[PDB]
Amino acid sequence: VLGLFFLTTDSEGRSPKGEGRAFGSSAEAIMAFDAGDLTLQAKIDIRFPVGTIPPRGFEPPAREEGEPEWQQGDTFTLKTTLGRALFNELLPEDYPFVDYEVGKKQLSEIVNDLAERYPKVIVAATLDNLKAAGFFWATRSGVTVA
Amino acid sequence: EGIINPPIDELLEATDSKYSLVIYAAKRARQINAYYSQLGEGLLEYVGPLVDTHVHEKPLSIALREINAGLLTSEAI
Amino acid sequence: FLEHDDANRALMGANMMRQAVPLIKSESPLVGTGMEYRSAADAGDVVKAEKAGVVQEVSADYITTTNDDGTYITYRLAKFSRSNQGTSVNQKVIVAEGDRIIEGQVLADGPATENGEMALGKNLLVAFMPWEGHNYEDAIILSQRLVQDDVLSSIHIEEHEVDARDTKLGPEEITRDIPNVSEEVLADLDERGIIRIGAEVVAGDILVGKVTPKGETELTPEERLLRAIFGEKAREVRDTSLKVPHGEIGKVIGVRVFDREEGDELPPGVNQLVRVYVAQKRKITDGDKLAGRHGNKGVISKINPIEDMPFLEDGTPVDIILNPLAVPSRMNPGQVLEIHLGWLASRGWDVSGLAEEWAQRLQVIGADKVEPGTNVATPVFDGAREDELAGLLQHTIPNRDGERMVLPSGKARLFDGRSGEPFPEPISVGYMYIL
Amino acid sequence: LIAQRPSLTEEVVDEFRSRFVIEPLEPGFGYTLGNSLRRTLLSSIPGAAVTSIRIDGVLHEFTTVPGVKEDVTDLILNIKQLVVSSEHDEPVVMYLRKQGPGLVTAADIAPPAGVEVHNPDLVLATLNGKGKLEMELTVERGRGYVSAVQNKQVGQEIGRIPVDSIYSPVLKVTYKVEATRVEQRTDFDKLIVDVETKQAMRPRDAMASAGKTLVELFGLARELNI
Amino acid sequence: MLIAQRPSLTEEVVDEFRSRFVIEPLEPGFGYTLGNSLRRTLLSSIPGAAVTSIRIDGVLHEFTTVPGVKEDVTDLILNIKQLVVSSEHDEPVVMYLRKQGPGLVTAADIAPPAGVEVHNPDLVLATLNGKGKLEMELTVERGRGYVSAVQNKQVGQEIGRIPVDSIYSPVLKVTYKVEATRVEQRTDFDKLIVDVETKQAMRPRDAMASAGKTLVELFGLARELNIDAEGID
Repeated sequence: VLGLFFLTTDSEGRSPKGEGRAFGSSAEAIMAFDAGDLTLQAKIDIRFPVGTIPPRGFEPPAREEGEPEWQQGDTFTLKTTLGRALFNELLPEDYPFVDYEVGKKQLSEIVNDLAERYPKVIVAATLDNLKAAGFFWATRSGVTVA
Repeated sequence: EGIINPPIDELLEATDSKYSLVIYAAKRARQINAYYSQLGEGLLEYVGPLVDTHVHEKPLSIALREINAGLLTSEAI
Repeated sequence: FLEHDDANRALMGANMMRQAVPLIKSESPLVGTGMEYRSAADAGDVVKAEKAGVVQEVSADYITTTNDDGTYITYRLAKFSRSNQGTSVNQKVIVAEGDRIIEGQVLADGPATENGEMALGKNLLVAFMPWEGHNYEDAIILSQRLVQDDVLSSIHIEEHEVDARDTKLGPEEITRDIPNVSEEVLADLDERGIIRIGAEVVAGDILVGKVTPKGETELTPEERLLRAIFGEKAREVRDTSLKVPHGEIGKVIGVRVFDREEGDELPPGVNQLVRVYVAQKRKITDGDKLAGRHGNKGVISKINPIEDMPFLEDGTPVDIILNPLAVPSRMNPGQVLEIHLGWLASRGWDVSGLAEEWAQRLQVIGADKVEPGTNVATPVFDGAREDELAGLLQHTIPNRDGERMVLPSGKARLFDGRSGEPFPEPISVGYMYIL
Repeated sequence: LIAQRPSLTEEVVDEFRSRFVIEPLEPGFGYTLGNSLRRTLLSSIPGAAVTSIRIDGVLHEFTTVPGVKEDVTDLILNIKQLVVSSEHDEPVVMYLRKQGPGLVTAADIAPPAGVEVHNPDLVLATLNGKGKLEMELTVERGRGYVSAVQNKQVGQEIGRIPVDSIYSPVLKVTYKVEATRVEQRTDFDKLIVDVETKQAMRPRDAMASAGKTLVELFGLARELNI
Repeated sequence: MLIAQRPSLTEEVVDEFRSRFVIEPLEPGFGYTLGNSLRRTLLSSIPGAAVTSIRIDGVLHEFTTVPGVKEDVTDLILNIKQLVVSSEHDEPVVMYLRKQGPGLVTAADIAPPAGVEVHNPDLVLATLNGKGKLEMELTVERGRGYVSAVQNKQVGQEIGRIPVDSIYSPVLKVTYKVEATRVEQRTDFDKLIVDVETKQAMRPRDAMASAGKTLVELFGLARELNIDAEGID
């Protein structure tokens, strides 16, 4: 949970270098993060391929066009952090995007909703993915005592 | 290749209850287990694995595979 | 740093320190109270001189001393004798050939001792971080170096005996001619049916061969037919030999026999009694419980290779990873102070003419110029003030290339062993006394 | 856009430590390259180390040899850190014999032809005037660490006692990266790897063997494709 | 001394661009070395080509709006950087795009110059309302790895020109996971599974072949120190 909280956090967690830029895909953003120009805690505009369900609050808003559009099930840009993108792509593709810090209470909330609305096998797979990512990013979190 | 390999939801909706599924899959597992240990009598009443089976297998795994396939039916006396 | 620990964790640490087992090689704490010497000497395990003389013969079995008066006294050192709990009590030797002795001086250590100082464990370089979930919920990760270098290894001697008692039917006989057995099982046995000294054993191995006098045997029909087909004669004598209990391993080190007919006295009935010492060098492994002084205990969950350890800037791997989540919730920040002071003790420091308050306190105390590796004493309620630790960390001796590895904050750059890239931020490192 | 191939240069800082620099590496490459090199350098390097010994009048490592203040277990500990180089792929036997009072040392050990001990200054034990030490040592060759449990293969010879052995002759390895002077946005980094090794072998052939292992692995990976 | 079981790279295809690569039982502790070195080299060392700047007619760098197109400039930047280009000129090369009238302007309708090929003509770049008016020229330059956008004073030379991030690496990502396998009663064997995601231009197995050759050369540079033998096969 410490790692998941680290993965989705707002700014001020570090010097938000490379903030205020839009990345064509999550993968390109990961490339930028690896290069070191971007940091995990920084607001950026990230595209999402088709099939990525958007945030629950993103359903009313949408892109601007003179023709009908259905952003509930197609591409859409979003101002978020790469960490939130990673957290969501741990969750199944059908799950609505989560754009808020997870901590411990909200993690229990999403886990409960998964257990309610999804089959047991998908719940177990999501729990294992969350466990692996949490351990990885808790190691990378660098919490210490001195 | 695991205990979770046959998911529980399909079996549950097939049998409509959970304890009923346990007892009915257990009965089928006992039947296939006693079939595999016939060692020659060849009783007509006994029926072997309907689905394909490995060289070494657990009777309960094959029973649950049969339940998931749906070709097996139950009827309370 | 007891004052910095909570009462509950101090209680747990005090209870835990009474279980640390002696190891193959004992090392005194780098940071500790000044009082371990008194506890060790007043404890009876150490063998100290009763006269002020000169050593004349130093050896592993015994040490001889000659007081100026003329009396000669030789101290016999116990060597690998089972304790009450089943641990070795090996006693080392410190004094050289021609050195002078004063009354009460320590001539030989005991279990968990070094140079007369208590030593319940070894001190490991520790870094605080979660690490891939192996150190989850206070589980511990440690290098394969500890397994490789026998840093944390202890002997454990077991003692099991059998008695050739006399029963109503007849006398039980301890002999190599065990009945209904193969020829290879009784391969390492001695002439009278006792396992030789130095013969590695495993579960089921025969230690001493004993046979029941007889019994009313009514052969079953199947047994009768099988014996007749094979022409083997089932005999009234029945095997009752001693076998190593299941799940055991160890090299036999000694065997003792007491015979009734000999001058030795025994309880009524027992004609002969045999005891065998089986000793094994248990190395640290997964599952074995480990703990520190401040109530922080955990089972070893994984032993990664030396390379998988997150190493420091100079290439020194950290011998143990401990979960940071424990110290804030456990309210025992004393272990962090201990880790920092252990790092400061490992790498000496030089303070002279600094004109700082902490510098003045050290200068009048006398702990100003300290060479690398020398232990440091922080009494229980008069320890080193945090100002002292900070100022010393500013002035640690440059270990290599004229640079200090630990930043003023007490944390250092840790490179991931596996993936390779540096960790994003510094990590708190230092030496902790682990048991 | 610019194409530049990696180049390695060597420098000696001590008789058994050296620094090796690779300047034209791509950005974010130095740390990974150095870590892979260090991992292969530490874990696997051919080497030799004592895998068993035999003491006359001693049937197990727990007992003591009369005349030496250090029990047999401490002698195992002292032998375990003895550094050797063995050119024979098969096991080789050494003999250590010492009478009278003095300091038994690695220099005293009898080296057979082709097997050499490289730390003669190390002291193994101390003998009295009445003491007598007589030891046979078995030297094998391998890589990594093998515990004494798998080094036991003779049961009838109760005298023989196996010892866990450490084969790798490299002590510690550390790497660093920097920024090159070439003017570009990529900012190619200069990996510098410092390696220090025991007296068994020079660092140069140590990293030669490491590179041999790595190139074999990556060549397998490439060749099995396409 | 010889490794008990020799590894052997094997392939598992789930899509024409997505692929999975497994290494059989490997020596203990060698999984992470190979896995991370392969990930980094595959993501970075391979060369390629991608856009480096874009120029839109009648637009200033501060003027983020473009007349005649419903879509905005930032999404246009995203779409152009998404596009994949295969170039070999080894120097900056400009590519033009002129279109009018309402409709949809796609990579198919782009006209590439000689020696530069756009592999994906299906991508839609802009949507036009009323008169399209769209005129645009974009520079392409071969490169290596990944470079973030920087200012080359092209904005000063021409106000319309602006920088953009580039993806020189033919591959999109590599996610390697290492697990344990049991061989000859022993569990001290590591299986490496590399999941390479690549764009349509390059087949992933060729990309790993190139990465493996680059790594082999880079580490065989170490052979120059001395000739030595290690147990293998």
